[PDB]
Amino acid sequence: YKQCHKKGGHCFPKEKICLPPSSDFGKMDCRWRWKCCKKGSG
Repeated sequence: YKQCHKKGGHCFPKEKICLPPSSDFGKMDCRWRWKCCKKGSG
């Protein structure tokens, strides 16, 4: 989980859709299918 948490990325499912974008990058170091955004959307 390190690289994820580096970008503040908590680890979230693609289905969650973190918006607004940029902070949700794509994937760092999550499960191969999940994504990450900086800890902050809702």
